[PDB]
Amino acid sequence: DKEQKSIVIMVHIYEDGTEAMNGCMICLAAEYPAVKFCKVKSSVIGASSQFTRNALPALLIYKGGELIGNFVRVTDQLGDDFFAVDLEAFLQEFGLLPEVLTSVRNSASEDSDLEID
Amino acid sequence: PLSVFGDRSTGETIRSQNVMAAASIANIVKSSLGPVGLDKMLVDDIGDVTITNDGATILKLLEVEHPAAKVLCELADLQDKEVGDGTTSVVIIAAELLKNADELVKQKIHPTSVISGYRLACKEAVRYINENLIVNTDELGRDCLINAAKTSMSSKIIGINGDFFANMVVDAVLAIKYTDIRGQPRYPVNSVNILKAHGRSQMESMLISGYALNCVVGSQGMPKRIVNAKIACLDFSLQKTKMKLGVQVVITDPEKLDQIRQRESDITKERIQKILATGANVILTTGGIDDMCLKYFVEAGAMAVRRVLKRDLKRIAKASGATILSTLANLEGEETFEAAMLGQAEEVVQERICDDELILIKNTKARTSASIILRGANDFMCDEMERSLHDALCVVKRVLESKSVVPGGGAVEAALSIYLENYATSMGSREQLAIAEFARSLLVIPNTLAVNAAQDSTDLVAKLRAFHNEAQVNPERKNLKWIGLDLSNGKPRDNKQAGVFEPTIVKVKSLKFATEAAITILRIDDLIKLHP
Amino acid sequence: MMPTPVILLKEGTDSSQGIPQLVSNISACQVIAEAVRTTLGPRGMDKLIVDGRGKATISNDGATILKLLDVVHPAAKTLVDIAKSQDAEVGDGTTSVTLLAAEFLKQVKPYVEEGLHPQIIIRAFRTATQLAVNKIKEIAVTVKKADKVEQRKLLEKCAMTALSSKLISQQKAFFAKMVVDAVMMLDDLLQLKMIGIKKVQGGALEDSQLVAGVAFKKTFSYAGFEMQPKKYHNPKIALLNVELELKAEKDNAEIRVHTVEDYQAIVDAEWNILYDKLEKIHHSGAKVVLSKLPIGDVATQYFADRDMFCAGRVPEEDLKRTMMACGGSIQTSVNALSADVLGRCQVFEETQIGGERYNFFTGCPKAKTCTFILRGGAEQFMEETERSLHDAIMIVRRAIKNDSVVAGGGAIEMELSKYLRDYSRTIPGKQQLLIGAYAKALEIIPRQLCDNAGFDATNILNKLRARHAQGGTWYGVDINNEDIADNFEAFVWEPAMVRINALTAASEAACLIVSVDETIKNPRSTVD
Amino acid sequence: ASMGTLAFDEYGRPFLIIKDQDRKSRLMGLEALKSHIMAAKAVANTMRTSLGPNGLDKMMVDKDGDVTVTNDGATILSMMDVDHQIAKLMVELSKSQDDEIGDGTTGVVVLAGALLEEAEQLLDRGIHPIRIADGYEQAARVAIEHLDKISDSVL
Amino acid sequence: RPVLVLSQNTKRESGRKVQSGNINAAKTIADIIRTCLGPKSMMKMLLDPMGGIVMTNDGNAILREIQVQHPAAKSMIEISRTQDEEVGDGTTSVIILAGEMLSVAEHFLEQQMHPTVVISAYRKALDDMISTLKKISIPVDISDSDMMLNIINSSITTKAISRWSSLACNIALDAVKMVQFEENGRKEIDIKKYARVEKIPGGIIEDSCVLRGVMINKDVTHPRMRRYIKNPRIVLLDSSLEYKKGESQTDIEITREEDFTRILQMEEEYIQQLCEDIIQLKPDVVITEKGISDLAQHYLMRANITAIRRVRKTDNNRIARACGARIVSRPEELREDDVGTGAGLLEIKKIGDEYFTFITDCKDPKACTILLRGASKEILSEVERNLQDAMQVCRNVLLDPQLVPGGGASEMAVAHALTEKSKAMTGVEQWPYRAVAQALEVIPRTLIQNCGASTIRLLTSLRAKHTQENCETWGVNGETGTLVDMKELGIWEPLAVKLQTYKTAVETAVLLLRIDDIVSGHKKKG
Amino acid sequence: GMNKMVINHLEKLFVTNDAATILRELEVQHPAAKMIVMASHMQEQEVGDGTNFVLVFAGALLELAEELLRIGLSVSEVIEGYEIACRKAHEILPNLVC
Ligand SMILES: Nc1ncnc2c1ncn2[C@@H]1O[C@H](COP(=O)(O)OP(=O)(O)O)[C@@H](O)[C@H]1O
Ligand SMILES: Nc1ncnc2c1ncn2[C@@H]1O[C@H](COP(=O)(O)OP(=O)(O)O)[C@@H](O)[C@H]1O
Ligand SMILES: Nc1ncnc2c1ncn2[C@@H]1O[C@H](COP(=O)(O)OP(=O)(O)O)[C@@H](O)[C@H]1O
Ligand SMILES: [Mg+2]
Ligand SMILES: [Mg+2]
Ligand SMILES: [Mg+2]
Ligand SMILES: [Mg+2]
Ligand SMILES: [Mg+2]
Repeated sequence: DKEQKSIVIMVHIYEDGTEAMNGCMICLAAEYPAVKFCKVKSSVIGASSQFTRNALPALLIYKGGELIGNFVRVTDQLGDDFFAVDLEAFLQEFGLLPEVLTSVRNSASEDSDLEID
Repeated sequence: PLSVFGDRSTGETIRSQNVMAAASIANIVKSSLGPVGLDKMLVDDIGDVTITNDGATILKLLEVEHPAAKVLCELADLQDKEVGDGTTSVVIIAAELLKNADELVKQKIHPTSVISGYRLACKEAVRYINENLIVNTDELGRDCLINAAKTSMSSKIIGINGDFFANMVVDAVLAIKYTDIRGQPRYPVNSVNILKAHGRSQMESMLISGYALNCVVGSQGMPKRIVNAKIACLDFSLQKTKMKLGVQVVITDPEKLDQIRQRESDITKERIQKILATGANVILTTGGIDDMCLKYFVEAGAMAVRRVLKRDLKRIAKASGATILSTLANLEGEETFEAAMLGQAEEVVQERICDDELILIKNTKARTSASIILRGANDFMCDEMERSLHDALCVVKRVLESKSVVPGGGAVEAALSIYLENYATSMGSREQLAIAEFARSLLVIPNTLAVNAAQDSTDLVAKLRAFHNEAQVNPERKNLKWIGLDLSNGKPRDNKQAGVFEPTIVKVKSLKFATEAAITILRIDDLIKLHP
Repeated sequence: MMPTPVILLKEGTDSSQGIPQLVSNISACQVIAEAVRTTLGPRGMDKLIVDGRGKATISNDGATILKLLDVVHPAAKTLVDIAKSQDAEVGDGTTSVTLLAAEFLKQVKPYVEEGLHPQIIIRAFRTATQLAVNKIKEIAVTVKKADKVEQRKLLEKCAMTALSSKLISQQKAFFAKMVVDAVMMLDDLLQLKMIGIKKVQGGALEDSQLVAGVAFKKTFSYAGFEMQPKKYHNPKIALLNVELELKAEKDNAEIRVHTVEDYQAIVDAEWNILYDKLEKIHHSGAKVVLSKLPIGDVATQYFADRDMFCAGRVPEEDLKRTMMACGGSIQTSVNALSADVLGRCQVFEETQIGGERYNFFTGCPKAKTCTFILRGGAEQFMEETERSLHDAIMIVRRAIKNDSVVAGGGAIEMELSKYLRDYSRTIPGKQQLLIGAYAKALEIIPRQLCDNAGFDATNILNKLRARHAQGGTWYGVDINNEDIADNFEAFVWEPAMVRINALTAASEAACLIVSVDETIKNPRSTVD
Repeated sequence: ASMGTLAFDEYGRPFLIIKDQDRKSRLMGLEALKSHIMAAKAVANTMRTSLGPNGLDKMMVDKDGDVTVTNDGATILSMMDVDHQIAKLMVELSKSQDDEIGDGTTGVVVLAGALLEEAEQLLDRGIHPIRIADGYEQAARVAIEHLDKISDSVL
Repeated sequence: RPVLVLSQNTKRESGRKVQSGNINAAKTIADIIRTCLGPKSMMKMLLDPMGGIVMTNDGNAILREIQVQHPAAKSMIEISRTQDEEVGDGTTSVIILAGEMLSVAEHFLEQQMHPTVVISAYRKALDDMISTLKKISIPVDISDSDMMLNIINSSITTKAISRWSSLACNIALDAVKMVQFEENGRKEIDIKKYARVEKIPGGIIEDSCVLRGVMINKDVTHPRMRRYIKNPRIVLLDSSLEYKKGESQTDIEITREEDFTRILQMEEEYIQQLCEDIIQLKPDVVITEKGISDLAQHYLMRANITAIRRVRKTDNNRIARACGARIVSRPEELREDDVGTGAGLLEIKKIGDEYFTFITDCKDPKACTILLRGASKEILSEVERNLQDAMQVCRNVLLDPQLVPGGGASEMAVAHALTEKSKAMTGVEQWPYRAVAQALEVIPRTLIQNCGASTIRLLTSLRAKHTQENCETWGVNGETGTLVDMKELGIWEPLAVKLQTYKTAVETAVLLLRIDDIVSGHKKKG
Repeated sequence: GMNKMVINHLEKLFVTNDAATILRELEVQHPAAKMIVMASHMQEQEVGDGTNFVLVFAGALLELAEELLRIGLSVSEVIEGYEIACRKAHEILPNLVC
């Protein structure tokens, strides 16, 4: 319900190759800081048994409260051990994912500076 | 009978809940008061770690549900915004005042009488502070500022290194000093750009006699050091020209497309030529710079920095004498760039700081500016140093603006408690209890300091009260008004002589804000909580 | 703190240590004291508690209210325990002890929060309690004349003071006189089981009566009982523990016969055994027969034929009271029913009381027991009346043991607080604050009285303090006159031992609560 | 005005005092008095229609479906399935009147309801309920003495 | 329906438990990499969450792959990262030192001493530590290449690359020296940007070398391009060599028959004009970061010019430094100075099943490529990490020529000096001062433990030896477990590394001592 | 010493500063702590007082043994030294009788 409608937010439904896709998702998060990758268990949501038994890999993408992408059971069309770059290319082919380094930090009344006598 | 879709609390229940919430908020931060106080660690739900001693930051980061706790948190935030120091003392005093007022109410004293007594006590405390406990800083000199900074940086990660950090703070504040109309010396803090970078120890923190940018040159071909810098500050991007929404290119004769495309970039090229023709060496812009313009700057042997922060650019322009130009348009409908809009600096260098680089505009002319580069062991340490440094800068600004300071270490609190408990006998019949409770509540600060120091709080506060009572009764013992608490040895000590000062505005604002918050909470005797 | 794969204590163990847990314990004690706070004084109000089964208990007694509260807090249980102790040893003051202990803890809470060592507070409490008990014993008023009329008046005044806070306070003089009369007839030990208390539904409070003898409900009369006379003018009572009905001679007995003549002889022998027991009872001279064991229909008809009253299955305590009133002896064998083992009363009669039949044994001149017959509109009404009369009876018994009285209404506590403050003004100063806090906490009871009565507590407290400071020992709170008055002259009297026990128990509870620094809760086993 | 008092301490530590304190309810002082007076008023107003020669009957149905038509106040209140404690007190009062006298089991309920209804408006004006009870007792004594005075004997 | 002040998922703990937990977390973090210090250290295998394998013994590399929940462990990880970034060495040493100081601090906190006293004692101790380290330092002659090689050897003798010490030392020294730059009175090294390490699996590690130039994994655009040019004149570009749309919307309207063909022919002619502008400088190699059109390739081959397209910006900057060229975005503004002359040979050759572009004969180049050839990718990654450590140490020595004895000799010397200083304190903070001074003995202690010798006897002998007059350079032989004068063993460390390690450890201890309360569970509240 | 509020698995109150009772009413799960507890109980059975002394001495000995193991001593050496020191202390103790 929260957060801006102009930021693409995707969620993952999992149960305990989930580990490889989680690693790829972590790599994408490190590569796309503006995105807010997150995951949640199906049992927490309490989805249907068919989804639990035959739809374990879920790639759910939300954009402004509506489903712009509902990739479910991505085993067949993506694989089992493909790397993060493959997932990035697959997701960017559909135009869904968005298109220097400081020392550590710079950020910290409105009187900036005035030398006027 | 009410048929209101929600829960209702009335009478002693809601008052007790409000007081419990305020006391819980107080107890959250009571352990970070005074030099013997200790910091806290705040961990988010995503693992982010924050280590701080500042009360306002702790209360902002926490999640608060009860409305009275929200009131106290916003009270701390307001105290930080308006003063910058004492954000914990105000919360503690407000909670103690609320607790004592609630006890009075439970004693069947009407809350209006308690509120009137609190108002009278606050007014008399402010008057007594302004008339007896202030120390003029004219005859103390720079040592007063040094001691105030050291006192403000006690109980912080930079406490022991105060001998050096206070010098840094005082130098920066005096460097950013300016005078305004009607001859008021104004010190615009937040003009000191605080830069953080982990690595070498705290003692290697550098105070820049100029300005520091957290950004590097756009291209690797440009020189990274210019001696006689002619800084040009711009507020427009330097890239390929593109027509606006209302302008469209329609080609009917194909022979003109090449000329159109050439002019498209030649416009920016000629703008850069006009800018460079005046002798500019350093070019700073808030917008971006593409490749060809970067090459244009490279060939001329001049710096070019993109995506400069607007506030940083404004500070650089003010310090160096340059003026920000959002466009190259004069008053006769032409494109031009005179040398008068060029700032000057003694040196501009891209220094390396712990595997990272930043630009140091050193020794700007026509105005003195300062910046601080903080070096710490890790990111959390640097953040805490930045917070403590900001608190010290605010304290020094308050001391320089208003030239009155008061002794620290609970001396003001004890003197106020004695004076108020003596004064309460003079006016009213039911308000005297309220003023006595105000005086008792004012004693929470030295008690908390002694508790944090793991000393005998009862005996120490008794000795302090005896000293201040002797000072107030004997008219030849006025020298005892400065008797504060020496937390290191756990004994009373002349804090004014020992160099423990703080701005009078801190105490005045803390008292006023705490009294108003306690009054606001005290009026509540009924709660309706509608279900969502 | 680290997970530490192998852990020291059992998983789920909860531990709380330091100043915060002591502060929480004090707060819990205050919460407990608040639950019985408004039940103190003539203007006190009752509390209604409903259990899981739906039964409702209405009571003004502090001990009963605390018992019905299902406290689980380890520190809060101390207040309930000391209330039970006060009820057991004294019988009155159960509301005062909890308030005193909670006020002690509240007064010492600020000193605890600032790091004061608990041992200093404990020592100060011990010293203050010793001084207060000595002062109470010194200033308590006693009369060494042993005059019957004035001693009776003292008992009645103590009973009225102990009764002037309950729903029977409107008839407090009537019930006080009844209670004193009942207690004076107990012989040497003043056993509570010697004062029967019967509750009969219906009727006003003034209809309740005290029986100079014994009275109990009718117990499942058999057929032919209504043919017996129900009034005697000088009966002799046969107190028996005998089963008077046809039955097997023994549980393991077996009869083996091989002749019809022997069969008839056996049945006639059984009938002759029963008739011989009944004949012995009849020629014993008794007209009223009572037995613990059932009396059969055959025996009932036999006694009806001889114009006697019989009652089987009488409760053991009722037969004990009847024996102690009429002056007989309970007999398990009827072979030797001599004259001295037969009870005797002037008048026996069965009368209807509010839809129930009761047997009355009046006119006993040397009775050592009593019987309260209480009337009311609801069972909880009789229950609360019985509780109030129990409080009054305990107070009267204690006054009988020692007639040392102090004025009530908070006057004694004003005197104690003034004395303790005067003492605390003459000590170094570390104990001075704690003893002054003790003296200030001693003011809770009159302040609570004023709050319950709707007074202005501060003004009455100031007036009482000023009156006690400049002279005057028995000046306390006067509820009716909206002011203060000399309570000793107002006959607001209290046995000194009541306040002595109250102070001792409150001090012990406060010291025990303060002395605890850590709380450990092992996980529950067999939760079911 | 319910669920007891919930604090959970000012240090964040658990604060449990009474077992199942979160599942219990509590009413304090004047609100409890108002609720009890309202319950008694409802019971008395239900009973008052069956008073007098023109009083109408109540048709009571038990838990097994057996239905009883009656005018006796004690019989009606005995079979009534109430859960409010004050209603149970009123039922017990009617039963007590039946046991002691056998008649007037309906008059007691109506009289008590009227007394509590008047006590409500006395309480609204700031009078301690103990004072109301004392005044009621004094007036009851006066009324009883007057009844004795104006009584008449029969053969 | 519960009433709360804070959130129902906010947990707070405070008191002795928080301090004990933080110190235990630091101790456990130190124990993780305790055995990975010294010449006789052992490898560790780390399973990356993305399926990779990290096999190393570097402290920062090991700690960086560990995910921890206790925030004190996070602070320790940040400390290791800071030490690695600042100087590039001493991560394990600083972690172990922080753990030891925090253990001593826990010992003192078990008594009734407030943490502020311990912090003040620690800061005074750190000041004395810095003074002693500066005192016992020795100068280094920059021009002496043998001494630099010895320093780099002492730096890398504790890593897996120690089997080839001379080769790695020469590679690191040559790379650091040639990447060294000076312009406008400003001296810089910039190991991060230039001196790229390119690893190609296969071959032998003895064939690894540092090139006098740059090497990229690129091929000529067209097969007819020359793959071997003797003295090329490289011209670098930043823009594409193909027709591209303008920024403004530029819709056309064609009504004549020949306008379409005219537009296509003008595209042809624009590409030809750009190629002619490039050719006018007469270069031999053209390098650009973006695409090159086929027509551009044809026009460049007509002038016998080799063109490579789609190179990374960092690689192009490296080439510009190596061959002395300037990257130009607009071909019409090319100048003779921009043409890169100074590369002595350019050659495209096949390595394995790939083409690599070599510019490997530049005279006075300011950038270099380190070509690593090894058994596999993990071995090459470890070799690259070791080379990074060597180059960081070389840069530190070049910036600051101060040198300090290693093998625990400096630790024992500083400990003895501080212990002697503490004899005149006569205060309450003398005990933490002396204890944190003696905490420095963990480094010789862990060196001996890793060596496998008797820890107690060796430490006692070393402590007795350091009590003499001229014994500040007496360490422990980490490979033989014997006491040896370290001015003859040759193991020396830069003063900057030791200073950074000491400062970072002391401030980590101070920061973790400043803490007594922990709250967690609240949302970040953005 | 302060009293301790102890609640066992049967929710029975216990206020005491007696070490043996506190140990008995704590669900101790770590077996080494179990040995320490049973040594304390043996001390209580044999004498009747000094259980807290037993726990304090055992804890101090174990922490100092941990320190000795850290500095480089072996377990056997620490055990031998503790036994020798205990024998020396037992020899000394009769001379301290006042
Ligand atoms: N060196 C000192 N000696 C005694 N008291 C001090 C000293 N330094 C500060 N104090 C006192 O400690 C109190 C707490 O300050 P602190 O809590 O650090 O500021 P804030 O409330 O802004 O966090 C101040 O009121 C000050 O008077
Ligand atoms: N007539 C009276 N006037 C004033 N106070 C009274 C009077 N009668 C009793 N009290 C006070 O009421 C208190 C007893 O209240 P009660 O609840 O009946 O017993 P407990 O002692 O258990 O609270 C005594 O402390 C006494 O001072
Ligand atoms: N040949 C040697 N003999 C003894 N000690 C050595 C030898 N070589 C290096 N050392 C010591 O070992 C330490 C290097 O350990 P290392 O594994 O590099 O830790 P880090 O990676 O944290 O620097 C240095 O402090 C040095 O004094
Ligand atoms: Mg401050
Ligand atoms: Mg009583
Ligand atoms: Mg009738
Ligand atoms: Mg190393
Ligand atoms: Mg003992």
